[PDB]
Amino acid sequence: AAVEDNHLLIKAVQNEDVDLVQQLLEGGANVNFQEEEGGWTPLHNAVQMSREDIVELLLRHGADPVLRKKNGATPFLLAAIAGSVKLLKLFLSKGADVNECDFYGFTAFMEAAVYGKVKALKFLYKRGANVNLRRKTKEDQERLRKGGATALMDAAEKGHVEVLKILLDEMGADVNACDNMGRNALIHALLSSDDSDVEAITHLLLDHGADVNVRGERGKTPLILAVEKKHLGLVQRLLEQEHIEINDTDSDGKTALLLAVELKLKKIAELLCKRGASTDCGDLV
Ligand SMILES: Nc1ncnc2c1ncn2[C@@H]1O[C@H](COP(=O)(O)O[C@@H]2[C@H](O)[C@@H](COP(=O)(O)O[C@@H]3[C@H](O)[C@@H](COP(=O)(O)O)O[C@H]3n3cnc4c(N)ncnc43)O[C@H]2n2cnc3c(N)ncnc32)[C@@H](O)[C@H]1O
Repeated sequence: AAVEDNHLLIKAVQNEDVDLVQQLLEGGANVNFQEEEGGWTPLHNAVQMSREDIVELLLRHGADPVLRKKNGATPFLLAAIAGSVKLLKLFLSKGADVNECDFYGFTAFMEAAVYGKVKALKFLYKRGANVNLRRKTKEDQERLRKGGATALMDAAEKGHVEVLKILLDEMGADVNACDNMGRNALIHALLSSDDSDVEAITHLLLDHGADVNVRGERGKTPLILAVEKKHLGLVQRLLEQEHIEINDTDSDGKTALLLAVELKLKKIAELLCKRGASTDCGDLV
């Protein structure tokens, strides 16, 4: 009976039924009940839905403002995902630390970057967020070379151009930080799954001196990734960089040129061939 009312409390929050939430709480429901799959509380749900009135109701009934769910996220971190400056401010007044993180290393600032929440990003910055923190994760994950990413890498990966610009021009983000795998923001940008913003992002990173001689998982370089995405403009800008190594091979033994030929990218292939050792570059495809 007690357990079903606790589940009803969570659903009432999710359905934004204030009167029912009040009734269940006054009836003795556990304001800090955690559901079994993810450890979510009433308060986590209220923050996720950006409902400041429900948040305040739960806090007045004794909700623990810093109680974490199973991934280690606090209400404060969920407020960053929601982009709610008012809730970020509230949890900072109740014991949150601006640089706190979940169990995979995500801070509020990183989450604002991931979710493109510019107002929250700016608020957090002015509250002392460390812009260049690298994700500290679980020992088992760190041993698999996971972890170490920054908010800039998240902005690059998710294609949030305005966030990226703010990070680089206003907040002192380090363009050439690398995660535990050796990937920088440039690699993460070229790995992204949305073809919408990759060109703009890559150009911005290169403007700020992003290092082109870096490797992702299976030996992939920025140049190889750009060839795989068939983007002539990006290959052109990458080749304008001074220290770029055109002859690097990925784990399959392929260079950018060999891949360009296989994908039948005539202009890219000729460009790459001309930069290399070969004398016969116009007739490859
Ligand atoms: N109201 C509710 N809303 C949502 N889910 C709910 C709700 N009520 C109950 N549930 C139940 O809870 C379960 C767990 O959901 P959770 O969000 O609490 O925990 C997720 C996962 O379990 C847990 C571990 O996931 P994973 O093993 O796939 O691990 C992901 C990745 O491999 C790892 C490291 O990332 P990286 O450093 O390599 O980039 O962190 C996770 N991750 C990726 N992006 C993240 C992000 N932006 N923020 C935080 N974590 C992120 O992380 C949460 N998570 C995953 N992707 C996320 C993302 N994009 N944004 C925010 N959180 C994310 C859910 O499965 C669900 O059944």
